[PDB]
Amino acid sequence: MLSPADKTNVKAAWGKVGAHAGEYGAEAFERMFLSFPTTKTYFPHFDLSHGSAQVKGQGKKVADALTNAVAHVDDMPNALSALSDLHAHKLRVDPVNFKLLSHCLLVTLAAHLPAEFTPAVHASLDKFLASVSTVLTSKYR
Amino acid sequence: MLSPADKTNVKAAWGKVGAHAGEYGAEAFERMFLSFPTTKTYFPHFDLSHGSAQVKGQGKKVADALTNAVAHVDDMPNALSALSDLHAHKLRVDPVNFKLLSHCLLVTLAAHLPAEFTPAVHASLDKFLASVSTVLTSKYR
Amino acid sequence: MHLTPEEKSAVTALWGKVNVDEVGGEALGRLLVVYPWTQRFFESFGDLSTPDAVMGNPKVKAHGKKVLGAFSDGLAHLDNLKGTFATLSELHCDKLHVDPENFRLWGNVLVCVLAHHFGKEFTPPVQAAYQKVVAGVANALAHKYH
Amino acid sequence: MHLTPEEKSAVTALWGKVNVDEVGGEALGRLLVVYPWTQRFFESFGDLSTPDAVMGNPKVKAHGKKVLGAFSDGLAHLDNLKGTFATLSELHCDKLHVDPENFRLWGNVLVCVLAHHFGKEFTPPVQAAYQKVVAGVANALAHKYH
Ligand code: HEM
Ligand code: HEM
Ligand code: HEM
Ligand code: HEM
Ligand SMILES: [C-]#N
Ligand SMILES: [C-]#N
Ligand SMILES: [C-]#N
Ligand SMILES: [C-]#N
Repeated sequence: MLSPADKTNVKAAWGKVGAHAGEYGAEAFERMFLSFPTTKTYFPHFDLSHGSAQVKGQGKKVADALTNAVAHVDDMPNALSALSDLHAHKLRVDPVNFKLLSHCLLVTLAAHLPAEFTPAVHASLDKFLASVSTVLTSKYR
Repeated sequence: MLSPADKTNVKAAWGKVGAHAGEYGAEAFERMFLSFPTTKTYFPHFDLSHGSAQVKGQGKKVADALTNAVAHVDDMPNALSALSDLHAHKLRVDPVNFKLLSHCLLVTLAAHLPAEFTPAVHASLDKFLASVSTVLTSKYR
Repeated sequence: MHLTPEEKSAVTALWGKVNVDEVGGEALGRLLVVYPWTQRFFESFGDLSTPDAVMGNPKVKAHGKKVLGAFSDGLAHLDNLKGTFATLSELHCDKLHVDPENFRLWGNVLVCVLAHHFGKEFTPPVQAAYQKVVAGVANALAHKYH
Repeated sequence: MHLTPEEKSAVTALWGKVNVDEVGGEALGRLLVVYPWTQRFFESFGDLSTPDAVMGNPKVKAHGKKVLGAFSDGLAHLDNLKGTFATLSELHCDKLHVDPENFRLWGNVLVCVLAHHFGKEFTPPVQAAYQKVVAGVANALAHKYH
């Protein structure tokens, strides 16, 4: 999966995110929650206010696994295996939400990475996000 | 991909289709063309009348590769590799159309296989059709 | 959604021979089995672990009937789909938080069920008219999400 | 589509600082690169083999501008989106045979482009209001497919 040129673009862009990975994830959730209120229901006991430490935490948890995924971009399905069962079998997450989150992630990257978000890099991160989603929804169909 | 129970259901249901595979494919196209006129544009030089030999032919061509796919359900991506490049790189087929065709296929199977189309078998063929689509659109993202 | 009068009457002619009783549960049931994440919304219905369990559930069967009734209401008001389904749209968005995308999946399963049920009577032109009705209904229900 | 007056004016306030000239081609261009099957519809535009080629095409750049103009028309008639886009719906369904699903992908790229362009000014509540506008527009354009 993912061309080598793609891989280079992912590895690089994620470098630029760097220590903002947890920060970027949290902003992606806040964007998602506001844009698609349906998603809030997956975090019933959370404080979803702006600077909630609970949403910050889920960002880092997402940003970290993305980073782990970048780190094993050649064995994602085996690399994300546990996260695939958790979201499909125990969480029963609607596949459409992974598209929603991915899109909100791209929007967030675009707004913080103005020089680095070329059309090319945008295409690479999209295919990367699309691949992660596909692994995490694999257990459905 | 595909549970073993799934595989058993696919292998079996496709047995029941048997010599009607080419017939079933052609009916799926006629259904698709009528239901989603947008799809007609991919066959500009075809006679799309009811009993067109040209549509019959595409059915068998589709039914045969599905059969080949059933035959290599454990190595589809390598089994459908050529068909993946042809539809994505040379044909530039819109991914949504593979969902359209798959659905029309299910409708066709359901109407000809009344005893065999249990909820269970319907779920297995859906995941099977979904997997074929995913391989054939792999070259996009 | 724009059906011809030919399309409206054929849809109507077919739905007359339809027993919502059984078919109502065949559609809900198959929705649960084929798109497993939907089970999440019906967690008080009991066990839906296997096709058997789901196709045996009496709440599944009872709820199905109710849904197809609602659907029959639309078929009787094909020119006012949105106004017909406004309450239900509000309910599915604001109480149940269902993603409107699943309305599409639902329309596809009903169509497979009608095909299974009527066999050779579910001709390609008949499916064409039901595909439109089904998209219309998905759209009316998503209306109050926007 | 239901925007509050707060949402309508913020959308309007932002779009004023928008130069359709450049942004018009950034969106079309990125649509071609990110969702490659769309290139099929624009085969007379020349080469779109690489991002460079596409982001260099002057027909791409010129057509983009025209599209965002059309879009600006909608923003000025947010209560009559469907009537505003009726002709274009007919055109995309009956002449170009574009699947309405791609209208959704388009709305997402414009949103990424506005984010890229305005940076920190594209706040979460601003994105929320543009997401709605964009779905509204996708829907008006798909209207004459039904
Ligand atoms: C690429 C996207 C995603 C990745 C990488 C990801 C990853 C993770 C990880 C690593 C955990 C924690 C596992 C643990 O603590 O044992 C988690 C949990 C969870 N995820 Fe995801 N996630 C993604 C998307 C989503 C989406 C789209 C939703 C729902 C809209 C979602 C909902 C949840 C829930 C409900 C939990 C745990 C609830 C809690 O602990 O309060 N995830 N996710
Ligand atoms: C699971 C779905 C599908 C399978 C297995 C499949 C398979 C095939 C095969 C085996 C060929 C012939 C290769 C050759 O002759 O070299 C072919 C060609 C073609 N396919 Fe598909 N196909 C599928 C779906 C679609 C869809 C959804 C469309 C368009 C709506 C499409 C459009 C075409 C076109 C345009 C051609 C060749 C045109 C011609 O020869 O006149 N295919 N397909
Ligand atoms: C065209 C599609 C649909 C129609 C016409 C429809 C309609 C209805 C109706 C008539 C009710 C009951 C209202 C009441 O008793 O006040 C209902 C409730 C409900 N619907 Fe739907 N529905 C559709 C789709 C869906 C889908 C796809 C899902 C979720 C996967 C869903 C989930 C629910 C839930 C969770 C309930 C309530 C369950 C209960 O109270 O036991 N609906 N629906
Ligand atoms: C909200 C989205 C869109 C809007 C507002 C829009 C609008 C327009 C406008 C204003 C025209 C020109 C009409 C004329 O000159 O008479 C046009 C043409 C066209 N559109 Fe779109 N469009 C949208 C989406 C799309 C998408 C997603 C595709 C296909 C991937 C597409 C493909 C085309 C093609 C092929 C042409 C004509 C090219 C040419 O003549 O050079 N459109 N569009
Ligand atoms: C999941 N976060
Ligand atoms: C392709 N048939
Ligand atoms: C609704 N069931
Ligand atoms: C339209 N482009």
